[PDB]
This record gives sequence, C-alpha cells and structure tokens, in this order.
Amino acid sequence: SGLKKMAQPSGCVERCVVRVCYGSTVLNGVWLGDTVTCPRHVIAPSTTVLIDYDHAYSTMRLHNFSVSHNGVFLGVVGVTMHGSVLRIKVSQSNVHTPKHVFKTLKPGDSFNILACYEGIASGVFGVNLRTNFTIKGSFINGACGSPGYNVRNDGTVEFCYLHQIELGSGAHVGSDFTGSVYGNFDDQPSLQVESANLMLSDNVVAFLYAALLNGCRWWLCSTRVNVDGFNEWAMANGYTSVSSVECYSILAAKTGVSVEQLLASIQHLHEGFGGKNILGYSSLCDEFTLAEVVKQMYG
Amino acid sequence: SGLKKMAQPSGCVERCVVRVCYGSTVLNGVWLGDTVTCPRHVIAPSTTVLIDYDHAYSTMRLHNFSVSHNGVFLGVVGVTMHGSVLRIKVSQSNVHTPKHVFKTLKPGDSFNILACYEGIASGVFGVNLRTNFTIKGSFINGACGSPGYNVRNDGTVEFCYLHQIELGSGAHVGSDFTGSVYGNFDDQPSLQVESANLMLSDNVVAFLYAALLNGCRWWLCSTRVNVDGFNEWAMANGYTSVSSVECYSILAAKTGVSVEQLLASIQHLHEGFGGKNILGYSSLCDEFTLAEVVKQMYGV
Amino acid sequence: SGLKKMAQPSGCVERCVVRVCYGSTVLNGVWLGDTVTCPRHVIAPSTTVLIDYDHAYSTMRLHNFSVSHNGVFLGVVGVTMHGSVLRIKVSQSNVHTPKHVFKTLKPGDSFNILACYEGIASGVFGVNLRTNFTIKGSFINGACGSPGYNVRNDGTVEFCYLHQIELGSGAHVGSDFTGSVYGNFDDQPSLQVESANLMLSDNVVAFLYAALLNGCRWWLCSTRVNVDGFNEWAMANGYTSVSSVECYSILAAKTGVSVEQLLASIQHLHEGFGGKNILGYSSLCDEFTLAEVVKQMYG
Amino acid sequence: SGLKKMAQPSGCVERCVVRVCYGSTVLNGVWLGDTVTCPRHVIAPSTTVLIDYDHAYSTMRLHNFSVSHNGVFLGVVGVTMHGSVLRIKVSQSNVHTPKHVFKTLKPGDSFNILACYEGIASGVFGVNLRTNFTIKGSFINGACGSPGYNVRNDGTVEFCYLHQIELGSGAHVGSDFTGSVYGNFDDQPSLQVESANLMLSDNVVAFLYAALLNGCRWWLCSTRVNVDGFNEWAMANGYTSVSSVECYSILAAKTGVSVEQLLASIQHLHEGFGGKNILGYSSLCDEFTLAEVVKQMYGV
Amino acid sequence: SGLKKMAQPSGCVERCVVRVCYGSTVLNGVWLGDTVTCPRHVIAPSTTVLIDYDHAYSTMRLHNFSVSHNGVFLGVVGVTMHGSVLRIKVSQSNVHTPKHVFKTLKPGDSFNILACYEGIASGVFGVNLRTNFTIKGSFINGACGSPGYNVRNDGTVEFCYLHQIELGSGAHVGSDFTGSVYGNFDDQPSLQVESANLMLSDNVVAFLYAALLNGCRWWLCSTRVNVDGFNEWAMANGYTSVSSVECYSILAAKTGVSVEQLLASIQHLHEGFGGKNILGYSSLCDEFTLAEVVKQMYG
Amino acid sequence: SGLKKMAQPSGCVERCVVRVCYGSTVLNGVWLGDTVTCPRHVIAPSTTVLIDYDHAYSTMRLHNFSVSHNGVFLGVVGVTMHGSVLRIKVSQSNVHTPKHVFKTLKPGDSFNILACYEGIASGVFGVNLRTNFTIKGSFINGACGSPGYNVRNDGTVEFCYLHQIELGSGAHVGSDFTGSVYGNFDDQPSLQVESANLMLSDNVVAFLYAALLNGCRWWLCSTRVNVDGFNEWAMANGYTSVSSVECYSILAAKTGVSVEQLLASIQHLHEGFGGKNILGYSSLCDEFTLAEVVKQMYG
Ligand SMILES: *[C@](O)(C(=O)NCc1ccccc1)[C@H](C[C@@H]1CCNC1=O)NC(=O)OC(C)(C)C
Ligand SMILES: *[C@](O)(C(=O)NCc1ccccc1)[C@H](C[C@@H]1CCNC1=O)NC(=O)OC(C)(C)C
Ligand SMILES: *[C@](O)(C(=O)NCc1ccccc1)[C@H](C[C@@H]1CCNC1=O)NC(=O)OC(C)(C)C
Ligand SMILES: *[C@](O)(C(=O)NCc1ccccc1)[C@H](C[C@@H]1CCNC1=O)NC(=O)OC(C)(C)C
Ligand SMILES: *[C@](O)(C(=O)NCc1ccccc1)[C@H](C[C@@H]1CCNC1=O)NC(=O)OC(C)(C)C
Ligand SMILES: *[C@](O)(C(=O)NCc1ccccc1)[C@H](C[C@@H]1CCNC1=O)NC(=O)OC(C)(C)C
Repeated sequence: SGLKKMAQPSGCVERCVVRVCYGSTVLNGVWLGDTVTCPRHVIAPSTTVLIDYDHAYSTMRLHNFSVSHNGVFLGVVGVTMHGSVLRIKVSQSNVHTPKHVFKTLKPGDSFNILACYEGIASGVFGVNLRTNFTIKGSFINGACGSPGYNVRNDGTVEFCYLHQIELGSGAHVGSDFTGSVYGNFDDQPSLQVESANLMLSDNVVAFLYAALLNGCRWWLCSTRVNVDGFNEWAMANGYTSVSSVECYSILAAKTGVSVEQLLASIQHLHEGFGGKNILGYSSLCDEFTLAEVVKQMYG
Repeated sequence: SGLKKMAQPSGCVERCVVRVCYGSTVLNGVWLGDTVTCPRHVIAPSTTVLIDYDHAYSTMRLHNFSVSHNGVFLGVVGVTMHGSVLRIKVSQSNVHTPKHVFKTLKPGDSFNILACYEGIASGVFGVNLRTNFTIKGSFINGACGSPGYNVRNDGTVEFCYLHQIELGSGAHVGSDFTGSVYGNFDDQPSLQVESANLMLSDNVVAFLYAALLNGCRWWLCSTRVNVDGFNEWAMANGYTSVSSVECYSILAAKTGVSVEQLLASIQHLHEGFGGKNILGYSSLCDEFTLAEVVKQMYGV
Repeated sequence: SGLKKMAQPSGCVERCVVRVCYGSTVLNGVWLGDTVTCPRHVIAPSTTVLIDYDHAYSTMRLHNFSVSHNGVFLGVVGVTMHGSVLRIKVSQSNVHTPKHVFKTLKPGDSFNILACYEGIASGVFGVNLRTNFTIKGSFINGACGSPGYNVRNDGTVEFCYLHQIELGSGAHVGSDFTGSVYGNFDDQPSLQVESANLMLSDNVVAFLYAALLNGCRWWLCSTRVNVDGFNEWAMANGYTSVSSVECYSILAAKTGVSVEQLLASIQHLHEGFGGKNILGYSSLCDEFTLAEVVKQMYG
Repeated sequence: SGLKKMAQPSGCVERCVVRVCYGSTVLNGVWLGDTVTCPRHVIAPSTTVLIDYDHAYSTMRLHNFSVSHNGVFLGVVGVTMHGSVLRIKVSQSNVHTPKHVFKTLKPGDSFNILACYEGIASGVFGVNLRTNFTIKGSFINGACGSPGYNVRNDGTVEFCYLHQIELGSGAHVGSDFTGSVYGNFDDQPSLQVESANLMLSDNVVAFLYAALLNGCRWWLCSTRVNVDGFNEWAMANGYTSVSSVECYSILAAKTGVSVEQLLASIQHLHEGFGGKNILGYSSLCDEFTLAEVVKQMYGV
Repeated sequence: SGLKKMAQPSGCVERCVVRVCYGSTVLNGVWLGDTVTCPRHVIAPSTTVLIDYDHAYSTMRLHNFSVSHNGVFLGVVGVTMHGSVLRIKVSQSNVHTPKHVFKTLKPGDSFNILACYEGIASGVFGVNLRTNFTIKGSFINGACGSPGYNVRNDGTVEFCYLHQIELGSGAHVGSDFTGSVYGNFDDQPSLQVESANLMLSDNVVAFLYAALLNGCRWWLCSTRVNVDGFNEWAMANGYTSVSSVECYSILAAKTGVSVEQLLASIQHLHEGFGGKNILGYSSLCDEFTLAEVVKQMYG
Repeated sequence: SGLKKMAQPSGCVERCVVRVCYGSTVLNGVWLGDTVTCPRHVIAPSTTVLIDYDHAYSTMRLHNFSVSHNGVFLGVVGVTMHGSVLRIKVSQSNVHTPKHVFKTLKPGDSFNILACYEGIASGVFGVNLRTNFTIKGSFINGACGSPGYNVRNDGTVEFCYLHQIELGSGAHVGSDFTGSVYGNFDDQPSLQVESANLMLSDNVVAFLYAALLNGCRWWLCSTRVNVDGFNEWAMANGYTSVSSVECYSILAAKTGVSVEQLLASIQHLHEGFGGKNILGYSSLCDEFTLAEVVKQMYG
C-alpha cells in the first residue's frame, strides 16, 4: 500500500543524454540514432536581450559546437533548426538508442523529467502538464535540454519534452521534439504570463478513490452532485471539468461509491480539511492520475 | 528555481536488479560482483505463520533457486544467511557492477528507492528515514528486495536498504545490506508497531529557507525563538530538536533571515496555514534536507 | 439523554391570563394582584393608521372596557398608561397570583411564551431574545398581550414580555411589564426594520459540548482558535462574540475539549455539514443556552 | 405569522402529577379520580437484570409505597397491574381531575409531553409518534412516568403516554394508560432496537404549505409528480406515503400550489438545501401536522 | 503466560451490521459498500413447512423490505439471490466499510463470530469450523445473519460465515458470503443430522505444547508414536489425522519435546485424566490452533 | 441454544488504546479525553529489583516519554501518580472517547479484557474477577496496560481494570483506574501469593440451569439442600456461598427445578462426572454468571 509520486526508471534515457556546447553556452541534448536534439538558444549570442534566431542560425558555424557523451566527443556534421530546437547530425549513431516515438503531451498528462546539467543526469521526478501548459519543476541555469519521457508497457520510450524556459512566476515550459513550445510560449526572455492553473478534477477523483481503498473515509459526504453541476461549480472555483464517469467504473464498483458522491465531496473539501488529512495530504491532491493510482494499488 | 522531491538517477542500480525465485516464492535481489543479496524470507515455507529460519536454511536446497537478470539465467553456486538477507553466490560476475559501498542510514538521512517487481524496476522515488526507522513508500506484493541507494559526488553508489516489510500501519521497513533490519523490526508476520513519527525540524528549516529564496514569504513572522526554547517546544509538539544554527549560515546570509526567526515561524505555522500554501504545500514539509535544498537552489 | 427545546410549565401563568376588551378590540392581559397589564393599543381607534396615544388615553372611557378570567367578569376601577402598556386597576385581587418579579431581558436570554387568544392560553414554547431585540414566534391576530416568563428554582415567576407587534419581516416584538418596548421599536403600524440577526456563539458552544457528551464527535476539528480571533471572525460572519471561556470549565473538563477547539470547529462548520448531522440538526444550532444544556443533561 | 413547535398548555395536567415511591425507587405517576397510574417497574427489585414481574407483584407490600402531590401524602388503598403500568388506588380523589379520556396514539399523531422528576413538572414540549413507535424527547433518570397528552377543542384531556424507557439508540418509548407499550417494546433492560425512522410525508407537505404562506418560496420547483409516483419514490428514499391530496385543498387554494408540485419539490429538496433555509430549518421538517399548520396560520 | 480462547477485536466488523426486515421477519445483514448480504430465509413465508425459495424470490416485493442501522433508514434498490443469501443493493454506501475479502473456511480453521440481534452486536467469540462442517456457538432467535470473520495483520477483514441454522442437535451452521452452506446443509427446517465430530489432533498437539510451556508436564509419557501410527489410531478413536511434524518445529525446539511424544501422550490421555487437569481442563482440548498457541506464547 | 463464553464487542474501547514509552520500556495506556492512564511501572528503572516509586516519579523527566497511536504522535503536557497508575495529561483530546465511567469490580463480577501490545488490540475475551482478586487471562510481555471493561445497555463503557502483573502462579492482577490494585497486591516483582480460589457457586447454579434448558439433565439428583446447608458445605469444599434463591426465579419457573435441587446436585457432582459431560464440560463450570446465562437463553 501507499501512494507516492514516482518517476519511471531513468536508465534508458540517461544513455541518450549529452553535453552540447556552442561557444561558451553549455546545455543538454538528446542523442537518438545519429541526431542530437537540443534547444536552439544554445546558439543565442546573449539570452538577456531579444534574439534574432534567423540571424543566429545563418551565422552559426559548426566548428563552434562541441558535443560529448560521458566525456567522449561526437563529430558534428550538420545542424537544422525546427521551431525551438536544433537537430544536430553527428557521425556516430547512439548504440544505446531505445525503441522510441515522439509524442506531444496534452494538459493533464503525467510524465517524467530527467533533470540534467552539462550532459549528466542529476535527478528524476514525475510531473503533470498543467492546464496552462506549464509544469512545476525544479531547474536552475544549465537545465535547458533536460528531457521528459514516458515508457509504455512494451518498453517504448515516448520523448515528449525538452526543457526551454522558466517564466517570471517560476513555472516551467518546454517544447516537444518537433520544436513546438507547449502553449505557444516564446523561447525568448520576455514578460510572458501563464493562465492561472486549474486543479485537475479527474486526478482528484482518482486520489479520493485511492483514499477509500486505503481505508481513509472520514471526508466522504453523503451528498451527490451530477457531472454538469460539478462542471459549473468547477469553472467558478479553479478546477477542470470531470471526464466521463465510466472511466471510474472499476473503482466505483470496488468501493460502492459513485463518482457523483466524490464530486460533492470535492465541493465540501475545497473549503478546508479542518486540520485532518487524507493519505497525509492536508488539502486536495491532483498530483496522481487514475492510471497511476491503479498501477500503484494493483500493478 | 523551484523545489521538487526527486530521486537520483536509477540506471547504475537498474543494472544490478534481478529476479530471485525459491520454490514458488518470487522477489527481487541485487547483483553485485558474484553475489546476489535478497531478503531471507524467499526461503520461508509460508509468510502467514511464524517462521523458523534455522529450519528453513537447514532444509534449503540450491536446486530450488532460480535467479535471472532481464530473463538471462544465472548459475547458483551457494547461499549464506546474514541477519534478514541471503547472499547467493552465483557463477557470473555482474559486469555492470558500479563502484560501491554498503552504508547504514540514520534517521533523517534521505535516500532513493527503486521499486521493483519480478526483477524489473517499475518506479523510482526519493524518501527519508524517519525517526521511527520506517519510510513512507508505495510498495505492493512483489516489492520485497527493492533496493535503496545514494550516489555520492564521486559516482560511488551507497547501497543502504532492501525492502522487507509493510507494518500494519502501512509504514515500510527494510534492512541494510549486512541484514540488520532498520529499527530492529522483525522480518516476520506480526503485529509489531512503530514509534511516533516526529517532524524533522532540520528539514523544516531548510524548506522555509527554500521558500524565502523562491519569493514565498507571507508566513514569516517577526518573532525570534532560540534553539533551547524551540527544542523544548518540539518535544511537546511532535518535532525533533534542531541541530546547531551555524549549519544554516549560508542560507541565513543569502536571505537575511536567522534560524531563530524561522523557529518562531514554525511555532506559528504549526497551528495551520489558513487557506494559504508554501511552495504548494498546505502544511509544513520535512521532506527536504539542507543538502537537498542547497543542491536544488545552487548545484554541486 | 436527548436535547429538545422546551418550555417551563405554564400553569402558574395560565391562572393570570385574562381577556381584555375595549370597544370591539380584544386582546390579552395579565392579572397580578388587583392589576391587569395589557398592551395600550387595545384603546387604539384603528391600528391601520398612525395612533395618537395621548389622545386615545385622554378620551378613553372605563365603561368601554370588559375584562374577564375564564368568563368571570372583573370590575374595572381605573387605568394608567406606562409606555406601551395599560395598568388596569380592578376590584378583585387574583387569588392565584404567583410569587413574582418583573425582569427586563437582555439579548441571548432564553424565556417562555404563553401564546393566548381571547384570554385563553393556546400554546407554550421556549424562545431566545435575539441580538436584534426580536424573537421568532408564532402569533396571529389576537395574540397581543401573550406573556413571556421564566420560573426561577425557588418558584418565583419573572414576567418579562408581553406581545406587542409583528414587523414586516415576520419577526416579533414585545415590551417588558414597565411598558419599554424591546429594542425601542414603536408600538405603531410602521415600516420599522430590525438589524440582521447574529447567531449566538455562546449557545453554539453549549450545543457542541452537548453533542460531545451524547457521543456525537465527527465534526470536531483538531485546530484551535483563541477568543480574540474567533471574535474577529464572528463580526465578519454573523455571529456574536463568545463570553469568557471559564463559563464552560465543567464541560471542558468532562469532555477534555477546550472552548478554543470548539471555536475553530464552528469556523469550519459554518461552511456546511456536508450532508451529515449533529443531534439531528443539519446546521449549527444556537437555540440552547449553557444552562439549558446542563439542565437537560444533568438536572 | 410564523411556525414554531409548541406544546398545549400544561396546567390541567400538572395538577395530576405525583411522586410515587416504592422502597427506594422514585418515579412519577398520574392521579385521576382515586387512581394513580405509574410504570410498573417502580416495584422492580433491580433495573439492571431481567425482571420477574409476577414475582415482584406477588411479593409486593403496600406499606412500601409512598405517594404524594406537592409534598402532601396520599393514602395507598390497593394496587393492580395492567400490562406495563400499576393502578394504585388511593383514599383521596383528585379534586383537580380534568374531564378526560384515554386514547392510544398512532404513528404520525402529535402530542405533548410534560417532563417530570420526583412528582414535579420541569418542562413541556410537543412531539410526534414516529413510524417506529418511538419519540425523540429529552428525558434523564427520574423521568419515567412523565405523561403525554392532547387537549381537545372542548377542553377534554386525552391521556395517551407514560414514559417508560430509553432505547440504546436514545429513542424514547412509553405506554398508553391501559399499559400497552407503544410498538410492543418491553419494559425491561435489553438491547431491543427500533425499526427505521421514516420522514412523515404528510407533515412535510404541511410544512411546505406553511413556508409558502410565510413568503418563503425559493425552493418551489415547477415540476409535478403524482401521488403514486411520489409513493414509489418514498419507499426507496426513507419517506412514508402521502395521504389523499384532497386533505390539502384549503391550503392548495390559498397558495395556488398543488400537492403534486410540492411532492416534486420534496424530491428535489431531499438532495440538500445548498446554503439556504426554509422557515429557519436547514433540512426538510416533518415536525408539524396539517392540523398544527392550519391552527398556527388561521386559528380554531 | 496462560492460554485463553480469544476473539480478534470486533470494531471493524461492528459497523457493518444492519437490521433487515421482510414482512414481519427480522434478522441481521452485512453492509459492505452499497450491498447488504443476508440469509435468504428472511423472505420465507413460514419457517415451519418446506420452502420453495424460487417461488418466494420470484413473488418477492421490494416494498416489504425495511433495512436500518440503530434506527437510520437505508433504502433498498434491488435484490438478487445467490445460494442461501440475498444481495440487497442499497442507496447508501457504508462509510465504515473496512478493507476486505471473502474467504471460505475449511474444517479446522479458527474464526470469530460477532453474535448479533436486530442489527446490533451483542457478543464476540472465537470458534473452530469442525470436521462435520458445524460450529458450537451460542445463538437464539434473531441471530441469523451474524457474521464470522478473521482479520489479517494489515487490517483486512476476511468475511467467512453468516449464521443460517441450528440443527436438532444444537449444532450451528452458516454459509459463506457466496451463499454456499458449509457442509451442504439445507437452509430449511429439516431432520438433517451432522456426522460425528472428530477431535482436531493438530490443535490437541498445540495445546499440549502450550501446557509444557506453562510448566504443566505431569501427563507427559515416555512413549513415542510416529505420524502413520497415530493416524491409524485416530480413525478408530474419533480424531483427525495429524499434519507433518515439521509444523511444530519452533515449539519442539523451545520445549525439547517432539511431536511423536505428544501423539503418544494423546493416546494415553484419551483414556481419562484420573481427576487431574491440564491448564484447568479436565479432558483433552482441541479448541486452540497452533497459530493461536504460538501467538499467545510469543506473538 | 448453546452456551459460550463471550466478550462484549470491543470497538468503543479499541480506539482508546495507545502506546506509552518511557526510556526503553513500552506498554499500553488508555486515552480518554486529554488523559492517558497507564501503569506506573513504565517509569521503573528495572523490573528485577525493589522499586522506589516516590523517587522514580520525583526524578522522572517528561522528555523521556513518547506516546503514540499507530505511529501518530501525542504530546505529553504532564504526569501525576495515583496509586499504581500514571495520569498523563496530553495535548490532543481523543475524538473517539466513548461515554464512560470508572467502576471498581467485586469478586464474582464478569468483565471483558482487551489484550493489547504496543498500543494495538490483539484479542478480546470475557473473564471473572475471582475471590482471590486475580483473573486467569493470557498475557505476555507488553500486555501491561491492557484495559478491562463492561458496556451498559446505553453504550456507556465502565472502565474497570488495567493489567499490572503476573504472579508466580501465572495468575493475573490489575488495578482499577484510580490506581488501587485489586486485592492489594503490589506492583513490584515479589513473592506474593494469592489465596486459593473459591468456585463461584452462583455461577455454577446458573450453569446447571443453562444445562437444563439445553436438554442436558442426566446429572440431576433427587436430593434437596437449602442455602444454609449448602453454605456450610461450601466453606469446607472450596466454594463460595450462594445468594438468595429468589435471584433464580425466572429460570426456576422455566425449568421447573428449584435452586435447592441444584445445590444438592453440586454437592454430588463435586465428586466427579464419571466420564460424562455437561454442555461438553468434563467438570463443574463457574465461568458464567446468572446474567450471562439469562442473556444467552432469552436476551
Ligand atoms: C536555459 O536556456 C539554460 O539552462 N541555459 C544554459 C545556461 C547556462 C549557464 C547560465 C545560464 C543558462 C534556461 C533555464 C532557466 C533559467 C533558470 N531556470 C530555468 O529553467 N532558459 C532560459 O534562459 O530561457 C531563455 C528563453 C530566456 C533563453
Ligand atoms: C514481501 O516479502 C514481498 O514483496 N513478497 C513477495 C510476494 C509475492 C506475491 C504475494 C505476496 C508476497 C512483502 C511486501 C509487502 C506486501 C505489501 N507491501 C509490502 O511492502 N513483505 C513480506 O511478506 O514480509 C514478511 C516478513 C511478512 C514475509
Ligand atoms: C396585536 O395588536 C393584536 O393581536 N391585536 C388584537 C387583534 C384582534 C383582531 C384583529 C387584529 C388584531 C397585533 C398582533 C400581530 C398581528 C399578526 N401577528 C402579530 O403578532 N399587533 C399589532 O397589530 O401591532 C400594532 C402596533 C400595529 C397595533
Ligand atoms: C426510568 O424508569 C426512570 O426514570 N427511573 C427512575 C430512576 C431514578 C434514578 C436513577 C435511575 C432511574 C428510566 C428512564 C430512562 C433513563 C434515561 N432516560 C430515560 O428515559 N427507564 C427505565 O429504567 O426502564 C427500565 C424498564 C429499564 C426499568
Ligand atoms: C434464524 O432464521 C433467525 O435468527 N431468524 C429470526 C427469527 C427467529 C424466530 C422467529 C422468526 C424470526 C434462525 C436461528 C436459529 C433459531 C434458534 N437458534 C438458531 O440458531 N434460523 C432458523 O430458525 O432456521 C430456518 C432455516 C429454519 C429458517
Ligand atoms: C508488564 O509490565 C508489561 O507488560 N511490561 C512491558 C515489558 C515486558 C518485559 C520487559 C520490559 C517491558 C508485565 C506483564 C507480565 C509479564 C509476563 N506476563 C505478564 O502479565 N508486568 C511485569 O512484568 O510486572 C512488574 C510489576 C514486575 C513490572
């Protein structure tokens, strides 16, 4: 038993992480086959003033790149630019390239971040793409290029994020591997401001089912609210809508509690726990998806 | 910026994980050199009734073991018993053995757990050894033998935990690699009970410093309390003592806030946050050590 | 066990109730010694238009009064006017006059109303003087003059109310037996408007102690709030201040719960019960005083 | 205007209350003519273990009774036992005996309780006989024998209840004056259990009419449900059936709202009031009968 | 020290008991999630004549059910029939539902009965399922539906019995939660007769070990008998076979007495104690399992 | 039918048990309101040598206590000493505190023990206080502080025992909640020895009535002995006196057998059963009170 926000194992991805240097700027990239993807601001002349990327790419020279994996140098043969990333073609193919795919995340998807500095993984953690297209991570100077990923049941890695920016709020933004920045933020120093985050209602429901199944039941109200009424309340109170109730049928059956009862319980619990807790959390938790709760409780 | 509970990368440890089967019991072990360490209850005839380990070891037959790494079988040469673990000698040396050490944790030490099932890592997360010698993890049937570890700045892996049991409370207990069970729990089905979980005051201080440095400062009260007064309060309110204030001198200097101000702020915040939060946490957080906060805020 | 809003027994007061008629207006009065007290608007010429009481009293004639007790006529000898009541001197002294006193209620005092029509008691109920100097009763045309009372432990009746008016809101106002109208309302048809009622915090505390002592404990929060903080919250949320915590020391000792914990629990519970109940009440109850809870639980 | 749960005046009944003592057991009785009715467990040797009433009556001695009214002793002449009560014949006839009748209540009937201790009335309150033959009163040790009553329009007192016990739930049970216990509970210490308390739908309808007539109308939905559909819903949701709609014709006419609209409104309101209230009640109220609402709104 | 037949604590089960009424028949049921399990004879038209259950279920009407807990209504949505039980789907989910599973007992398993009347727990005691598929309990009219259970170390309740009948011998029979009656007895008034009970030899061995460990050793013979010989004797003398001697290894080691010596001692003690006793018992005791003895001596 | 030694259900008590640690000594305590009662030997420096309790209490330091429930901290505010118990005033009030009272048992009273270890209930069983002020329980190291209790019909818990010691005989002694040790034993390691137990004659009579009512009548003699004669015999043969015959009136009436016949039957049965049994017991049983037999036969 227990519920803990965890990352999927990082080995297959650590083998793809490299150090990318242009001039005196250092950040990370990801080496899959004979291509290294990294953020394009590695060739920026400054990163404090507004950047003409067209100019920086046109005047870029290959002899200024140095790309290495655990100190072993890779030979750069060429570079193309795709939105906010570079694809650096190199001589050597990564023999530890895992079976993989590129995937673009949607709000509410969970994934894993491998935080890297100078080409070396430092830390690994699970996170959710928020409704405002940011994440709440922990990154300092040098982290750009840290990858995000999921690993499917068949062993296939979905590469889905590369760290790009920290907004003024402290919230974090990346791009996918096509170079689209999540939420169309700009990979520029700017005064951009994210929308206010919405609590992910589907996760909050999953979490309350997990609480029931771990014998924590004090918070359960005996009121019912239907989907359309919860969704109206949600808009007013900083919560997403809830997805089809059929998703939860296995857990509804195992607990004998319907989604509608949990929705009403959320409405009440939003006002405060009154000093009590739920699986140790002193307020509602949207950190875990349905899939994560099910995987952690049952495999 | 930001503060997030992370694990150290798991690759060097995933290469040491194996599936250990005895009879029809399956769990995990850790393959370093030509030795696989695993929990000794893999040879128990039943995990429901009290176990005679002497009898289980005396009647043990090697031909009942099967040990594999990513489906490749390993040849079992012999087995010794050390407290709550077995050391299974095998023919093949793990060529991916990292440079390593065995280390025994102390309350308040942070470490990483690689949760495993059937010899295959499933997830990885950071955790703290609590005052009562347990951790709060997430483990289900099959997790026994999941390792815990730290990686030093030089690349050296400290192997420090092997998962052994879940207490009736839900709290988790392991052994070190010498087979000592943390907190002297028993690797037996029983009704054994942990002592009280105390909030780790050193971590709470670290965390509030992290909050200040991420511009979260609403909670800061303008009272001071000294160490000895906080420590007396702590005993009565479910908190450890705090270690010498000069530990925090770098962060005191960078924020302009003294530990004594934070201690007072803890006393206030103990009563509840009201509606508000600190780095998203709706109550005080003892999940981060000083070292972790420093590493996440500044590096090295 | 149980907690029920009750009245003190009405016999000693029913023996003092009389029918007072002037002209064609009938209402009730209270016969103590050789005096009957009743509301002065019994001599009003209309009660729909504004009343000159000075004129109505000056032109009043004794031969227009008829005063009776269970159909037995009383001889009227004279009438004086004191604020909003008349004191009608009669020949016969009420031989069933109980030992009594006049007392003026303060907000938060509980008392009993004997609702009367044509000199005859119809109903009896307990009520509280609210912070806005009204009560919430049930009275129709004819009820004026219904008395309110308390009975002390020694058998002494405190006469403390005589029904006078229903405000536009439906809230009820009376006078004491000196003729002062509670809250200085006017005994006239008017557009007067009471202040908004404050929930009586002292009673809410008493009630939660009663809930603890009847084994109802689900609502108890493990937060504490001190007096001064509760009092600030109260002002903002429609509640009185709380009186000295020492009042509750017996019940604090018997339950092991301090007032401060109950104050915090009130703050939480104000937001809604979430479909649960406390001694059958689906929201906080200020209907019972400390004295009433103690008397009903222990004698 | 307004609606408040009231008792009928208690004077004519207070004059019939007496203190009944047998041995060292004290409770209340009711003195009508030359007979005092009281609960038969006054002669029980112990209220802790199962009671042999046959034995207690056979070994009873008259000289152990003492009966008084406001401290004036009454002479005990004899005692018979009728179900769960005694009829104690006394020398003096109660000169304040009101004109009266004995009546047995049915579920849903309202009545009044005069709570008494040691022969002295302490409080008075209105109450309803529930579907499970209990009431919710407030009684402590010494209340047994407290009477319940109604007073007809002609002045005739119906004596209908004598308090006998508190069940483990806290619910209260009495007998009528013939000694039948309501709901056939036993006047024995036991673990006996009431059936489910059902909301009295007729009263709930009355109450909503009262709300409309006091200008409280926010809750009124513009759906209709007929009797047979409401009655099916009721069974599933903890409500009685509703009696024929024409009972409410006067109030339907005065408000312009039909019963069917109220039935639908009940179905909606069952789900919760939200923040709001109805005549101050934060949930549906079945405390008032049709007759009570009519009497409080219009008289006679 | 000492040895006493105990029950596992009953709190987690107590709050799952409810009162189930059909017509004028009242018994108990068990409320887990939004389902109440109870014996199907609650819908029997008469407990004196043979019952056509198929007919009684087909003609059953929902409006005849009344389900409550301590006077609180619980609404019936539907009913299915599974062997000798009904599953009553109900409106509210039991908020005190423990983590649980259903398990079917085997002869020799110990468990706990929570004896209940009208939905209320009265008593709790440990008991063994006998070789003849009965138990020896204490149940009177109203006990039907009393549950039996075990509690695992993690707090998980195994629900394993529901009381169904008393045979003409006074022996007691229940079903599991699937509706299978233990021993295929019939949930009908009948003249069915259980096989003769066999003494549980494994428990008798455990009991003698407990006696040794409590310093009671007067009975110990210097005979040895092996498993195969004891098992042959057992058949002839009203005893089960004995399990492997290895089961007893901890206790054999701690006492220095082998199973084989205890088996012989059973054969001798079978003939009578000669007025002496063992832990106060005047004849051999099969009430305690090995697990119980081990838990009580070492825990 | 049947007769089985039962415990009253343990839920209301279970949630009052806590783990109390001083130094390295761990035992149980009972948490009611904001007070934890536990045996004072938790502060003993050594359980092998004579203990100066006055000194141990005077030198006791609060910082050495650690009080928890299932790992949840509970803070110590202060400690007083009352006979053989400590009253530990604590920071939190037990929200699961039942309605309760303290009661001191008399010899022959039945009650329930909730056997506990490290703050956790393990077992529950019914037991009698013997004439020698001991009980025969089953307790090992760690059981100290296990509570004993009775539950009245209204749900009110009578707390009446706290486990303190095991005598050299194996017999068990506790204190009440005031700190008086039953029988004035000492809460010290010692060579104290209980008086010889007297068979509880009142219970033996109850037991024979239960046997009659379960159709077991082979033992019934056609001798009568009156109270005074039985009482004289009892003194000589290890039995208490018997109470008034009137106590048994219900059961005398239902069986048609008088107490006097049972008293004689006890005198005969004292000599041995001759290989027969009564409700399965091979000798006379004083385990059940009259109240228990009546509850189990009629309820
Ligand atoms: C990022 O570009 C980065 O990590 N760059 C390498 C680097 C090396 C030394 C010193 C500074 C930067 C950077 C990461 C941010 C900064 C702090 N936390 C973060 O997540 N992004 C960045 O600078 O964004 C723009 C678009 C302004 C270049
Ligand atoms: C542990 O031994 C384990 O994971 N065993 C393998 C297994 C496989 C299938 C079914 C059951 C067990 C176990 C881990 C627990 C279970 C729930 N969460 C955990 O952390 N511990 C365990 O069984 O230990 C003792 C000492 C009781 C054998
Ligand atoms: C009140 O004066 C009263 O009861 N008067 C006698 C009466 C007889 C017949 C018809 C009307 C009145 C009256 C009571 C009010 C009205 C309804 N509910 C009440 O509480 N008060 C009253 O009229 O107030 C003023 C000051 C306007 C006279
Ligand atoms: C009731 O008999 C009673 O009031 N008895 C007098 C008394 C005096 C002192 C101490 C105890 C009892 C009693 C009333 C109950 C108690 C709590 N609330 C009530 O309504 N009922 C009662 O005892 O009935 C039986 C049948 C058990 C004797
Ligand atoms: C069981 O049906 C029961 O408890 N029923 C409630 C009941 C009892 C009497 C009259 C109406 C309703 C009952 C339990 C038995 C009775 C005596 N001791 C027991 O264990 N079962 C029962 O009578 O069995 C059949 C199958 C015949 C209905
Ligand atoms: C009781 O003190 C106890 O349970 N203590 C916890 C403990 C046990 C052993 C070592 C350290 C701490 C104990 C209960 C006895 C022991 C065996 N069976 C029992 O009932 N009491 C005890 O040992 O008594 C004295 C008064 C000598 C301390």
